[PDB]
Amino acid sequence: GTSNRDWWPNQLDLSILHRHSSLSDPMGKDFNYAQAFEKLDLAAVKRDLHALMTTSQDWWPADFGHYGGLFIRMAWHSAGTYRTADGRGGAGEGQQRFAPLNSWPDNANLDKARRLLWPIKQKYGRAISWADLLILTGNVALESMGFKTFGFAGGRADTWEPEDVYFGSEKIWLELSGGPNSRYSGDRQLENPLAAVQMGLIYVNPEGPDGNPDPVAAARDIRDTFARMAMNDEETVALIAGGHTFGKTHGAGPASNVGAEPEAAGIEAQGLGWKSAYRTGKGADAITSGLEVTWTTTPTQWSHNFFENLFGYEWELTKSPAGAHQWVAKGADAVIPDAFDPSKKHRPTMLTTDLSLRFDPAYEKISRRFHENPEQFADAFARAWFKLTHRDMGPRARYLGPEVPAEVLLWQDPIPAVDHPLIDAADAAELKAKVLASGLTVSQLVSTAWAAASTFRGSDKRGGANGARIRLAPQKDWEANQPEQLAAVLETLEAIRTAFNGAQRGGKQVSLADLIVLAGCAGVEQAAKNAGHAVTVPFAPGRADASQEQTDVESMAVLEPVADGFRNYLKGKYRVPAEVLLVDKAQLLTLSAPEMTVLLGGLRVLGANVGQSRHGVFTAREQALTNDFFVNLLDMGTEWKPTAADADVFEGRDRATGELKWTGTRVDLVFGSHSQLRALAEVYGSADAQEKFVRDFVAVWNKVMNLDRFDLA
Amino acid sequence: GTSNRDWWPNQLDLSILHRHSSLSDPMGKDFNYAQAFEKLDLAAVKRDLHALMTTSQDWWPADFGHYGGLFIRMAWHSAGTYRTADGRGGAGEGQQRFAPLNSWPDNANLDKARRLLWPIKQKYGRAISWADLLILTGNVALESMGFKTFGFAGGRADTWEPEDVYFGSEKIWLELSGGPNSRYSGDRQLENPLAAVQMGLIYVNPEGPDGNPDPVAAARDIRDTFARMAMNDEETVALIAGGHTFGKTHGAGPASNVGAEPEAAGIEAQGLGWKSAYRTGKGADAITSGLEVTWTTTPTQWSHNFFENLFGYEWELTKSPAGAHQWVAKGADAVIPDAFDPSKKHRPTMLTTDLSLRFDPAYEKISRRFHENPEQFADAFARAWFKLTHRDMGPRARYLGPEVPAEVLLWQDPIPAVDHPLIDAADAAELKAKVLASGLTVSQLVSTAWAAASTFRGSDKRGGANGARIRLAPQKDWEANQPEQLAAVLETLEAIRTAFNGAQRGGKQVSLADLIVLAGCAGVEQAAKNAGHAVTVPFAPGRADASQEQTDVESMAVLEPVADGFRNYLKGKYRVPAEVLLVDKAQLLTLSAPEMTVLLGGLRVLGANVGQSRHGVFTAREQALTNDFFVNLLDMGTEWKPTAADADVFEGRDRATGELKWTGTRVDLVFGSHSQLRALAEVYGSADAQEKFVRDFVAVWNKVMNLDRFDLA
Ligand code: HEM
Ligand code: HEM
Ligand SMILES: NNC(=O)c1ccncc1
Ligand SMILES: NNC(=O)c1ccncc1
Ligand SMILES: [Cl-]
Ligand SMILES: [Cl-]
Ligand code: NA
Ligand code: NA
Repeated sequence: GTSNRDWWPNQLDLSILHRHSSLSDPMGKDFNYAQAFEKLDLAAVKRDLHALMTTSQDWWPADFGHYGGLFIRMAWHSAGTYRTADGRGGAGEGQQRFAPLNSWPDNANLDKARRLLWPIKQKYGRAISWADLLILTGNVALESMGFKTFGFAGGRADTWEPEDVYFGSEKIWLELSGGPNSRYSGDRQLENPLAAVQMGLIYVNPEGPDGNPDPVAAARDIRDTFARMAMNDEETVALIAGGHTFGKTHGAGPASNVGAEPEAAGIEAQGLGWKSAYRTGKGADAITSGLEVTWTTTPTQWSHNFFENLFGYEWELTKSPAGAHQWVAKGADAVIPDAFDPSKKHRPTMLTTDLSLRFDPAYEKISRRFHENPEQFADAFARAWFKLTHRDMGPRARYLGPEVPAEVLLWQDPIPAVDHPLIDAADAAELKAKVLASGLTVSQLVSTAWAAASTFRGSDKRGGANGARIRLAPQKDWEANQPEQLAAVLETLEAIRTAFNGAQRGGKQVSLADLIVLAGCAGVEQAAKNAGHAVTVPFAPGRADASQEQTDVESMAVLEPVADGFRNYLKGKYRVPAEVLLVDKAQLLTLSAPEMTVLLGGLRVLGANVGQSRHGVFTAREQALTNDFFVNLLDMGTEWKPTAADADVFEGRDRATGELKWTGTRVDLVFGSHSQLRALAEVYGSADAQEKFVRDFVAVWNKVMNLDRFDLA
Repeated sequence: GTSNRDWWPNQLDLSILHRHSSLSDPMGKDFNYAQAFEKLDLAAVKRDLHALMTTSQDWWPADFGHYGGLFIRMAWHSAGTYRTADGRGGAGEGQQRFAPLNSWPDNANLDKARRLLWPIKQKYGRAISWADLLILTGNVALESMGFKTFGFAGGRADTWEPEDVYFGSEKIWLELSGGPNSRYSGDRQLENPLAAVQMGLIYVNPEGPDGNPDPVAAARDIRDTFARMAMNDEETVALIAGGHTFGKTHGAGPASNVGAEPEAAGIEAQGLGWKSAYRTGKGADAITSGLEVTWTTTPTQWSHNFFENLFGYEWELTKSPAGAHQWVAKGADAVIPDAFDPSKKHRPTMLTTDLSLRFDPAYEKISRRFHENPEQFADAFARAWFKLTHRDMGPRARYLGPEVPAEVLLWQDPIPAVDHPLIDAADAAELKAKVLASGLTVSQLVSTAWAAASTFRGSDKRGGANGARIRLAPQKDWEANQPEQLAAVLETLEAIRTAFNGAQRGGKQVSLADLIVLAGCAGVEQAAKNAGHAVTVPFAPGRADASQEQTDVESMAVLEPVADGFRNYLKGKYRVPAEVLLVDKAQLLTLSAPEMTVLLGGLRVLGANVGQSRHGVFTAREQALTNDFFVNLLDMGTEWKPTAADADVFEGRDRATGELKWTGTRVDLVFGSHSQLRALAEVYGSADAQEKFVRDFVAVWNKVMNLDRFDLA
């Protein structure tokens, strides 16, 4: 059956904005996962999970009698899809149970691990999500095997369909670099936003870069990919050595014995895959990665044996029974237990990427420290594991249940608690009047609040106006934020703030974070008034101001907008067309297509463009909130053509006279081109739509202003 | 960007069940189109449209100074995608303005026609849909040129995204038959559910079958395709001759002058396409089909000159300036006006498919009658035009506005007016008790009501339990309806009805259509009781009983279920997997994936399977409403394998012992295989879900029972 995607493969795809509708969700519209989880007996779940660890099922027998290693890998993979570039991936949506992740080569036999968990899921039902359960199971596996974890938070609501996530353009699983859809260019530069070296891997190739078993070169790919997943050198060494303290790999026979991945398997396989024709196809005979490495002398107990082995032997390159490159310890005795046969033992073995931890000079120093100081290793691993598994959960207000760590961590972008009375409706009116009397313009107020609030992305729930981090490094210096204009607005607002706070009694004060947002609302109210509409914009106080020292400048760098179609901004020239980047941004902001449409048309006429560009400013009454953008965009009296100078900029000329009327960008004109977008523009460009436009614009403005307000949830 | 669709191109696609979410709709949740339309000044819209007919725009100059012909083609194409096999296509959702239809070859330059309508759309806004406006514009064109139409109904609400519609498997536009994805097999048998001869055509090729200019052969394709669009010979001749009384075709130069269709054009084209490099690219120079035919001496006035020409000349095969086969009148005077030059005239011309109306024997007799009696021609065309343009609108209760024809037409599947008091809640409870006391079983009651209600399809809003047509030919003898069991149930219900109606005073009575639905509700309530749960199933009275004489038996044939996964029924062996046919049925029933999942699991345990098959009956308490289907489906203690006898039937055996527990079909086991469906099954198979299951089942049951109840809208 030929589809629109087949006919017009490069056309813009809006269906990513209409994922996660109430249609696909089996839970009622009023279902609140947090409330369900708060009533969960978490301690009872943990007991059940502890019992599961050593209750082997014959259809996938437990290595060494203990599933712990398998479940730690499961949880690590759930979390390890995360990318700092867009915040997409991670454990926070339980997407491991959907395509494509349920069927990635690197997730082979984690279908078994998830199926082991079904009885527990079934028992507790809606009170624990799959997303929470995968991580909790990893925690309990660690605990069972003698490692005390740093904490756990619930609150990852299940999702009910696959995410639309760009994982790369290769058409072959595991394709090596330099092919027709290569994710590498230049001096092994990995394309943004990707964080894995090959399609279907979590981070790197365990044999080495493109399969070449050079631990030094592997270490470069590790560093790069783990950095792109928010981990530094210390964290990376702690995690890899920590993980590989447990369990084993599986490569008992050739990989050609392994059949279809879950999404390709027969209906009778009931959601499982990689069925193996090698011997019993499981347990002693299992084939997962194709490697056959067991790292420690006690694979089901926390130990200090990973680094004893790493440093205590010299390593010889060898092959697994499936033909994969791996390393074996020169001259060693057979001291590593077999997973199934008590009369067999093995020599110590390592992956190429384990050897990275010794033969990369920077990792070597960390590895030695952790070798000599195992309590530092233990602490670093506990902290990194918590971080890995909670990275995408958002503000601490979202963390549920009785094991949430009290320690506030820098990577959480923390926001101070509010310790004083908030401003009320009268105070808000008074502050808005002051803001409008200062001389700040509609354009300045709307631009500044948009800049502050629109850093939020729902993928990892980072960013937003809470914290007033727009006044700090690096946000205050971002080109899109118009640093010089921004400094002047913040100075005026700081003065208004100081004078209001000065005049209060009791504890009462207003944060700059709130006043930024409030002042934007005032700008919108004023724009509406300029257009003859009497409008109040909703405002919710309670934001607090974070310090510079509470704001990791390096980690904040990934939130910088290099494309923001809502401000007609593009920082450079990219391969992806700007209207694809607009829809991507709308998705991160949680906007539907109608919300995207209304927001953009409003912001254009309010003066939110970077540099006060005229592109898409299709009105003769700028800073008045009207539907002019739509009425003028859709006017057939104007003809559009790309410019000689720049084929990404378009001139709109009167059809009859040739006179230039407007200019616009791809982002502006797509609303008059794309057949679904133009249908939405038509609604808002109709003669009956002025009040609808205004009211819908106010609603989406407010929604953006509140995106990070999990304190009000 | 590689997607799930690319990795697993044969997996089941559920997103068709989640179109038309509130997310993609720009209108508020309370928007009621009917209410907006009922306040439209229709007469003022018509005056505006009348003026538009003769107000030429220089970007697409009007042929002969009148756009009427263009708009009649536009409306005919809006309606002419319709297929009786599934009720998909037609004008009723305004889908011409979205992909792929906005860009089909046969819809070339109707982008111009829709753009001409923007000013009027913009003026009246939400009070007239695009879907209504396309048809109304066709009507006003006809009216303006002297043709009295039969009527017009409003009520087609706009839609906001493209439908998912199978239009064929060819990967090349207009591909001639016999390709690798040929829609023809055997002796030119067109595959169901298609109703056109080539990909991107409305019905047939105007040059002749696969381009071969033989009017006799062409007539075979005309008859076939028009029959698949619900039109008999008389209707077909009336429509084609009627339409081709007006306007002209466009083929002024070679077709290689024509550029990209709208979905492939540059952003600057602002939603238009087929930009032509031939001379001015428009007006006298236009290229649309590549044919250059003008049928009558008065293309802007209703006449009987199509038939005067068709019969009054002999016809010679010739070529247009674009190279297309067409016909010219031998030895004729130049009597046909030119569209732009008043000093030029032309000989009469015809399409191959116009000559079909003379050289097919059966068409010839109709065409002669219409030639000799143009008043019969006018009436037949008006009736056929109404039918064409309203075929997919559903029950007459949906028809809005002041021009709805009073005459009731057989093709409308009419339902008699109710002229008496309805039963109340006490009466309903009394009837449910009587039904349960008769000895009719849960299985019988549920199966009968399902059979009655589940003929509804939202594609053309035909079918449903209103009418009690299940008691008439042909429904009463459809194999899926279990004719012998059905007859016994209907007899018992008719006796209950007669006794209830006999005992009433004051005109109150219950229709059999209502009692069938009510009896099913009693079944579901009793099943719940059997499971230990007291529930009330909602029930709305007001259905009426249609007669055999009010039921077109041939037209009812397309509503026969040949696949109904909800009753585990497949009438034969098909190329399309049964789970794909399930999802197709769910879509026609307007179900989401969760609704589909709940409905199916309940029906299996209530005994709704045709022939009392045990397939998928995963319970030991049949005729109790429980979630046993899900709990048992998802039990990892059961292993599934296809049978030796039949690869589409599966045995579930205990994993440990090999004991046979269950059997199932692909439709049953897909819920344990497909990763999105299994996630939904999990929810309903959890230990906290019995009350949720019952409540959601009751809700979707009620929704199905009410699908055709536009009398309650
Ligand atoms: C350079 C990064 C890494 C590479 C290349 C890597 C590679 C692998 C491979 C190939 C396997 C064998 C899969 C199989 O055949 O069953 C494995 C197993 C495992 N990895 Fe890693 N890993 C990495 C990082 C991590 C991290 C960060 C953790 C956890 C903190 C972790 C924990 C595990 C565990 C527990 C197992 C054993 C699974 C079992 O016992 O069944 N790994 N790893
Ligand atoms: C066998 C069925 C039919 C065939 C093959 C057919 C074919 C065509 C073609 C090839 C054109 C020229 C397109 C262009 O170059 O602009 C055309 C024009 C037209 N057709 Fe048909 N047609 C059919 C049925 C109908 C029906 C059922 C109607 C209306 C009741 C209709 C009304 C028209 C009108 C009004 C035009 C003139 C468009 C203009 O003036 O711009 N046709 N037809
Ligand atoms: N790919 N997933 C996202 O981009 C996303 C998910 C949830 N809220 C916002 C964005
Ligand atoms: N293609 N679209 C349909 O089949 C349909 C549309 C609306 N309700 C039910 C079915
Ligand atoms: Cl994601
Ligand atoms: Cl459709
Ligand atoms: Na994420
Ligand atoms: Na339809």
